[PDB]
Amino acid sequence: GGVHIEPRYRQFPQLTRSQLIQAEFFSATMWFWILWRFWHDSDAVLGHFPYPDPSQWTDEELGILPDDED
Amino acid sequence: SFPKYKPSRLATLPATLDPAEYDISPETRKAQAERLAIRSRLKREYLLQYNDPNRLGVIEDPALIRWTYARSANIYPNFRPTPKTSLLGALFGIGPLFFWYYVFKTDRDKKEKLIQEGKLDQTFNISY
Amino acid sequence: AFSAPAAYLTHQQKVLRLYKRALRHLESWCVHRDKYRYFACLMRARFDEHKNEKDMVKATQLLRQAEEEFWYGQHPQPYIFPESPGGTSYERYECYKVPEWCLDDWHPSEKAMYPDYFAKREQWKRLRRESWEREVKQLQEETPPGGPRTEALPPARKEGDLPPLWWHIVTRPRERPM
Amino acid sequence: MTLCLGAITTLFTALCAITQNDIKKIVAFSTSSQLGLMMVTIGINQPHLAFLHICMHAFFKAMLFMCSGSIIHSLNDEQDIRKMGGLYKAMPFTTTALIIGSLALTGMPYLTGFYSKDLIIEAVNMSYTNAWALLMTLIATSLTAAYSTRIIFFAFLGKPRFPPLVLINENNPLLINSIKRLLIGSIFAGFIISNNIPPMTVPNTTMPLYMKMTALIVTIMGFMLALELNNTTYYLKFKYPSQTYKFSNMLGYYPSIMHRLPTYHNLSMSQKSA
Amino acid sequence: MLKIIIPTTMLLPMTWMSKHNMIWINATVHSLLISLISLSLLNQLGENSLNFSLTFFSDSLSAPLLVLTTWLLPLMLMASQSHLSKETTTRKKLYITMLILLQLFLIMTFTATELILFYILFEATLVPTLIIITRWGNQTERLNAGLYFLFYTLAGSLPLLVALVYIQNTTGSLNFLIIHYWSHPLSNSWSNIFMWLACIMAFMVKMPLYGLHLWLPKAHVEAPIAGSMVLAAVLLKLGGYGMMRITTILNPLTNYMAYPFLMLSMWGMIMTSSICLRQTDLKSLIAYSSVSHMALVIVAIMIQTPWSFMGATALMIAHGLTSSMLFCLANTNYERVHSRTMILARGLQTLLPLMATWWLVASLTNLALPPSINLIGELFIITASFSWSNITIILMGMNMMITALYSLYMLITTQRGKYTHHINNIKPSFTRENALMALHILPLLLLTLNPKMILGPLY
Amino acid sequence: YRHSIFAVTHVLIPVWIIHYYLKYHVTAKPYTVVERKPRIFPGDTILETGEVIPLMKEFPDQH
Amino acid sequence: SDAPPLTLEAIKDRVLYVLKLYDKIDPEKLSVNSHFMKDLGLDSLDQVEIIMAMEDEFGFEIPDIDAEKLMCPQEIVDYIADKKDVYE
Amino acid sequence: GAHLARRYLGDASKEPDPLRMPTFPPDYGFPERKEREMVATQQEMNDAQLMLQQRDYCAHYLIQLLKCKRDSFPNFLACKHEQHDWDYCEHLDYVKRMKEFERERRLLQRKKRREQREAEMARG
Amino acid sequence: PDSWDKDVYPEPPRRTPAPAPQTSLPNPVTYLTKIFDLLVDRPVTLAREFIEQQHAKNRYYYYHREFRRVPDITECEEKDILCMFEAEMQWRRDYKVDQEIVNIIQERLKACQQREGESYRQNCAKELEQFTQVSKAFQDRYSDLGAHYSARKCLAKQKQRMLAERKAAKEAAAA
Amino acid sequence: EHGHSKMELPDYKQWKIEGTPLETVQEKLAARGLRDPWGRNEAWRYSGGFANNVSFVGALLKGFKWGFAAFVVAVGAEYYLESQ
Amino acid sequence: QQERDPWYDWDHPDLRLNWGEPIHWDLDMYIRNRVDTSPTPVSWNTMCKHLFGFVAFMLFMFWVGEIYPSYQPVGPKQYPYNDLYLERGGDPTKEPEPVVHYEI
Ligand SMILES: CCCCCCCCCCCCCCCCCC(=O)OC[C@H](COP(=O)([O-])OCC(O)COP(=O)([O-])OC[C@@H](COC(=O)CCCCCCCCCCCCCCCCC)OC(=O)CCCCCCCCCCCCCCCCC)OC(=O)CCCCCCCCCCCCCCCCC
Ligand SMILES: CCCCCCCCCCCCCCCCC[C@@H](O)O[C@H](CO[C@H](O)CCCCCCCCCCCCCCC)COP(=O)(O)OCC[N+](C)(C)C
Ligand SMILES: CCCCCCCC/C=C\CCCCCCCC(=O)O[C@H](COC(=O)CCCCCCC/C=C/CCCCCCCC)COP(=O)(O)OCCN
Ligand SMILES: CCCCCCCCCCCC(=O)SCCNC(=O)CCNC(=O)[C@H](O)C(C)(C)COP(=O)(O)O
Repeated sequence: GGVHIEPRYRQFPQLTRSQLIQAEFFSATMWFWILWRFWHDSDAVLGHFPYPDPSQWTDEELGILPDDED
Repeated sequence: SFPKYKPSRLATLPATLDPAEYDISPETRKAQAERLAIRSRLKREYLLQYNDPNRLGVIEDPALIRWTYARSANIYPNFRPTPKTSLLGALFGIGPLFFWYYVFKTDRDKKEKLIQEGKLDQTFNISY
Repeated sequence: AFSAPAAYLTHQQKVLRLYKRALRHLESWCVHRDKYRYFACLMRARFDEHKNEKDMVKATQLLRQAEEEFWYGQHPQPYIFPESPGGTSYERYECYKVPEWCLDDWHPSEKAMYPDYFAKREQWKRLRRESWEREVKQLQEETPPGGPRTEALPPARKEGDLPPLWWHIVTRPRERPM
Repeated sequence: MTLCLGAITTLFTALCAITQNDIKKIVAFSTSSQLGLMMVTIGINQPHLAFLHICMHAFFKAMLFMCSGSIIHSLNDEQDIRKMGGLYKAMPFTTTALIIGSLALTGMPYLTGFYSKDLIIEAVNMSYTNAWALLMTLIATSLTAAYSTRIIFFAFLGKPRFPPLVLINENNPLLINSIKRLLIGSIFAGFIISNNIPPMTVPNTTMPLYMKMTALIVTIMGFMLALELNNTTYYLKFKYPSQTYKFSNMLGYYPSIMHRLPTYHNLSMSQKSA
Repeated sequence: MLKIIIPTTMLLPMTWMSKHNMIWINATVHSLLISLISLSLLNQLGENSLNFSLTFFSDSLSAPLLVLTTWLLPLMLMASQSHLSKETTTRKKLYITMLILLQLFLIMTFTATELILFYILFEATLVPTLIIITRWGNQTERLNAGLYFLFYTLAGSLPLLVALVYIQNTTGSLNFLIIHYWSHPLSNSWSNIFMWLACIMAFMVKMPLYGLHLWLPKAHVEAPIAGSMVLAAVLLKLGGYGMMRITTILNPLTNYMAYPFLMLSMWGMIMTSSICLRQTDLKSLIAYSSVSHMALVIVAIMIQTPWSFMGATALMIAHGLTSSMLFCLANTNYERVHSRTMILARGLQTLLPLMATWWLVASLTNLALPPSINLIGELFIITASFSWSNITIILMGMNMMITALYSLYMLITTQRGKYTHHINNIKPSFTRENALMALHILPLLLLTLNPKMILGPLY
Repeated sequence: YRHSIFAVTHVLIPVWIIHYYLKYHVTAKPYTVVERKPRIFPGDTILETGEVIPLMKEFPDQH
Repeated sequence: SDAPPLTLEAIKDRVLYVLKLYDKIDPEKLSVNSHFMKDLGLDSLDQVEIIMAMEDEFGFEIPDIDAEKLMCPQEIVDYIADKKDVYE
Repeated sequence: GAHLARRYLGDASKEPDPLRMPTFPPDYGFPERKEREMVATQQEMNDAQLMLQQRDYCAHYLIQLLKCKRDSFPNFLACKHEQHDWDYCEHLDYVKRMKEFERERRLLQRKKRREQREAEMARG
Repeated sequence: PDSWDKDVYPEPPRRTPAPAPQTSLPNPVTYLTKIFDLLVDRPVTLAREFIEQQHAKNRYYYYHREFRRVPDITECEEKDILCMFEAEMQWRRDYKVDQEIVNIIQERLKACQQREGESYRQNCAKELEQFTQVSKAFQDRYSDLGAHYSARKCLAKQKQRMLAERKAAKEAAAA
Repeated sequence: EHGHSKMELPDYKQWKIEGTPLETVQEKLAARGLRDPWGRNEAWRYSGGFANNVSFVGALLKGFKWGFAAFVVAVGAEYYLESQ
Repeated sequence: QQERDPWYDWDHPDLRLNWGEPIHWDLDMYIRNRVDTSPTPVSWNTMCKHLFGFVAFMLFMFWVGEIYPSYQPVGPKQYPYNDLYLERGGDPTKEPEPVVHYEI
């Protein structure tokens, strides 16, 4: 169902423009998709909710007494 | 110098690592000539029988018949009860039966004791 | 393959065989062409340094350490041509090879198609029928007494003769029948 | 048991893959490593994540085998990567599809492999499991990047190494359309399927920054390391292989021993005793 | 029941007064008609039985075996048509007479409401088969084979006769219905142990039980094709039917007397299967596969649970059909090559493709591919054995694996590869052989649609 | 034309046969087709009965 | 496949093309029937390298036993033609 | 991770064991002890039939999200706010779990410090 | 459907939520169901109606066989064969009906788990309780009888169970 | 319909080692006193369309320019459509 | 029989046998579909040592990881209604002791 292309014997083979434009198009849409998804949905890679530092918590909300009462 | 290759039963020695092929004597050359001669005689016989337009059917191979007869019908007349044969036969023919009998009898005994005591939990076990 | 083997391989043949194997395994190790060319010339130069050696004992002591060195560095996964006894398509077409004699069992309705082919086939059959009777006597008279010493056959020496045992070499199925 | 089996499977198979020369063998070991990852996911009690990974692996692995077959047929039934050279330009459609499939397989963000593999790694990192199984999964990720690099580098980048009679041809609508459908799938099916299914598990909303980015880190490290090691093959230096290379190339020696020691000892008995 | 017996008897005058060139046609047509008539026995009850009269009765264990027995004879006639072409008309009529006598004895055996009548016919089946084996057999070992096949059998069943009469002097009857209704437990005594042994050993020797199977490779290899068909398909099942019938009066001794045999079977099914891996003969390979399957049936019958019995009935029917098919295929090869060696003729899928398809189907059925009735029987027996003791699965599992191996081994050695170069007398398969294969295989795949018809009286 | 006849004799006829077999033979027996019970959320209304499910308890909404 | 049906002329052209790119052999002197050892003064190692070059050219390899006795371009062409079943 | 290194290379009794957490009474710290509240009742959280593991304190947001996903079916990107709310609730729950771990660690620290102080006072 | 009893095979009222769509977008499901209805349900309904009329043109009846009650094995002489035969047939019929009762209960249980969905453990507790009871009773009645089961063996099992229960009750009372 | 088009081979004088890694190989060989006799046989691997290579990173970014251009255009359109 | 000469002209090219030559006792054991004894690049004992060592090392490390797991600095997951007592198994008539979650 293709076209006639002869062998080349030690030269670069013949290429149709259609396959070149198709490969370029599909790579282009892949990269466009990656960039678009990164722009609109960035939290999927870098996270969205900050990770709290357990050492930064004060002792008051931690339910701890200064080692004398209980 | 490089590490040596050690041949085994299931990984034999290469031909190119054989010391025998480098110790060449006229007796060995005569032996090799004779082996080629007998091989070529057999090949000539087979090819003469093989290219015959008259021939129909199968070229009977005496070697194949010898192999099948030796493997099948030649065993018992050459059998002799020796310590090796007796011990290997007794082992390989009696040991497995008693091993499996012990295993199954023990398992069924433990299961039966559990059932008699009542603690096995056979709930929903209808089809046996 | 085609050629009949000999009783033994000479030292010259063994050295040549080691050379071919070593070059192939270098090519497998050196994937790129220029690197392989460099190391193949190096191997050739290292190979012909003992070219002019005369005594047999040291020459046979060589090719032995050489073979151990080959076996140490032999590339566990060398390159094999696809059709070679190791390649990915070694016997891929052996299920499509059908003997010629099967055509003798064709129904006459089948043989009705391709009438020219079967006419030619019958001519070939007659040719074989005459040639075999000549061939048996030629091989009988030409062979030395006590049996053949090699599995190599003589050609046809007369005018109308054909090479002895030619039917099953000429009528191979094909390399790729279908 | 399931987790440990999956971890050892993925590590061992990827390790064997990184050093193979047959393209189909490389893809087969990739498939086995991915199945090991699926079983690892099953072990950590995430069945729906494993099902999603099945669904995406279908797409991109199938299209990878499509591309391998295209190359093999176009180079006249030659399967060794030693004899295929510059195919980036000689066959552009095949080259572009393969690059996309390798990027998807290695968990490139927002691709069909991202929405499964990224979650696999996140779930394995933030669960109560073995340290060893975790380490094996991470090393398997790196080795995945490594053998994808190997395929691309050895089949598409260098100088041609095939016989002189060039017969390269993609120009057949059947091959092109069949490959392009799975290409569209392996680009967009991840987003579509992930956004269409209902929530079937509790997400990992908060993660340490280094733990959120671990999959990308290991993939990039594997890429860089495999590229650097492949770039040394152009050098005019030749050395004999080590023991580790021989172990990995001959498949941990498992097919040798296990296909000679048991079978023999069985068949021998079957004739000598029985 | 006489509606099947009388036509089987009229088969003899029909054969003996037929024209010289019309015996095969008449015999085949009327055997097919008798099979169609016997098909009506399949309509069974969940209640007692089809008690026709004081002499004969039918049940859902006897009905499938009777149908298989009636269906097998046309196949044996078709198979035997070929290698008897150069034989005088009188001797061909005698051959057909032997086959008809064997069918009549089997039919009267499977109904047999009384145990001494069952013994008499079960022993009458020995004579026609012995004549067939030792008369129309090709090799010189056939005589020896016949001797084995005879004496083993009698050595097992001569004690049984004594046991039977002893029972009738204590119980007062050997009618199976009265035996079932008035059954009593067997006390744990040495006399009762030996009575149990006498009752069981006759059917164990004909199963065959492992270690008592030596007559079977000889008799199966050395017999003509119809002989092999009937030995593999039906005659092995006489032991199964008899052991199913006679274990009603052996309880509860069977609970602990079954141990020596169970091991012998459970280990036996392994050893014989292993033997098939290294076999240079096709008929010997098929015979050893038969031994393995019948060992599994033995285990089923000795476990004595409803699932065990259903599995055993299904497996007996399925194994009969499959073993008959395999023997017929191997004979088709032998008639062309005359060698009976597995490695000599190779790569036959290239020369005989449809016969290769038949080979594949037979091998797959032997290999127990679901949902074939082979797998139904094997799976039920495996489940029952698992309930008996959970460790049995190990042995069971091993056997399954091994079976597949040798089955596919037999398929790859003969059908695949490169053809033998010097064999040029492999003619295309005749319509008779393809019809024989189709008639073997289509009933199996039809029976997988209605399994309850072969699952026995405990369904 | 070819696609029309293909869709008629390869899709329409099997779906007709299967739908008839399911609607008038398989359904006639109990428990042959068991469908998963559809989800009910606070705020929907049922066709068969018409009662409305009461809303939830107004959780404190912020971010 | 789509493999062109190579002919005798194609085989001869490719064999001579490969031989002319061997600088050890002068293109003017080489002929189709020119012997290797005597007419061109080549070594045995040169012959084995020539055989490997033809193998890499044609995509199939020749057994050492057959390769060692191929001493003219004409008989190399004949060997390849017989191996690949070439009509014309 | 640091806790893994601290527990496996340092003092095992210094840090909590996640299998036996918590080892201290809830009222040990402060006597207020505010209760955890839910919005979803038993019956509606059964009728939504989420999952047994999805049946936690964040269930109301999950139910709202499922209602969205069901209503705005053809466009699968309409209800994103409820996804964010459910994610926020799960984030707060995880931060609460981390607070619980930190409290248990500090309570163990203070208990062991008190034990060492009592040992020193008894010795001297 | 009236082809089966609703009390033997119970089913909850099957309440389904009304469909309210927040999004204007036309969903493809409604249109696909409309085309499926038009192209499949209407012709199938017409064919079924034609078949039903052709059936109503020829109506005939079949009946469920009734079996009388017979004395069971507990009231048969030792060697009287006719009473044993009748009692054994009756016991076999009872055994078959018992199997079908267990089948019915299992069917309810199997259907409920699927019907309930993700809340099956809490919801199917009632069904599970029923199957537990029925399976326990069936196990007491017919377990470990063997391939050659009969009414005499079931009676012997019941007698041994009753003896064990009476001994246990006497021991507990006299403890 | 097959490929019968009478394909004609190039001229063998066309292939030269110059400008290729084979020239470097020949230099390193001559520094030792050797020569590569087959250098002109493989020259065709560096002559035609095979002369220009692509790097690994260059291969991965096969369609980055057009993808980035389309992404910028789409972002501009979306920004201008939302701010209305 | 996998290690015979593949380039010789055997009468049985697939089996690699010649007509009339003596046949090995265990031919059906070595038929190129079964156990082969062809030499390998690495010695048999070295292969055994490496395979066994790798497997044993992996087993030991899996056990070590079982002893030293990996987790997160978090408390156990909290479920509302007495740890979902009614929805997990049930038993609504037993009045199970109440568990109240801590708010921090
Ligand atoms: C937590 C902190 C986070 C930071 C962590 C650190 C960051 C990164 C640091 C990097 C660390 C190492 C990474 C480089 C790997 C080495 C690559 C290399 O140089 O290979 C060349 C070199 C030999 O090359 P060659 O012989 O010339 O090959 C000939 C040609 O090149 C033939 O070549 P070719 O063209 O045919 O094909 C080339 C192929 C062929 O090359 C090979 O032969 C490959 C073989 C080595 C690679 C395997 C590495 C994976 C290790 C996993 C093993 C698990 C444990 C197994 C236990 C075994 C027990 C005996 O190589 C490749 O394609 C690429 C190789 C892999 C690179 C890409 C992936 C590496 C990164 C992933 C690892 C670390 C990151 C993990 C991420 C998670 C964070 C923790 O290989 C080695 O020498 C091996 C080096 C290390 C191996 C250690 C194992 C030895 C075991 C001996 C016994 C020990 C005692 C046991 C006691 C038990 C008693 C019972
Ligand atoms: C050849 C290939 C196989 C073919 C078939 C072989 C299978 C035949 C096996 C026969 C079944 C078992 C035979 C006897 C079983 C009785 C149980 C007995 O063996 O065990 C002990 C019996 O103790 C001793 O075994 C007594 C007998 C010792 C003498 C027998 C010879 C032992 C080995 C002979 C094997 C030869 C078999 C082949 C013969 C040709 C139990 O101790 P005890 O509580 O006291 O007796 C219980 C029985 N009571 C209550 C009725 C009294
Ligand atoms: C292929 C080889 C198979 C050979 C057959 C092996 C089985 C042998 C079975 C035993 C043979 C005799 C059976 C007895 C007949 C049944 C009747 C019966 O049991 O009555 C008993 C009698 O039982 C006997 O007398 C049996 C005695 C045995 C004598 C013959 C020994 C033959 C060899 C036996 C050892 C081998 C058994 C196992 C062999 C396995 C196969 C190799 C009770 O007699 P009473 O005195 O009237 O009542 C007692 C109260 N007063
Ligand atoms: C990765 C693979 C590693 C391989 C490692 C192996 C290293 C190879 C080193 C081998 C060293 C030697 O040369 S071992 C030297 C062996 N001894 C001789 O060569 C003495 C006489 N030589 C001959 O006869 C030859 O055949 C010859 C004349 C050349 C041809 O003859 P022709 O006129 O008929 O062509």
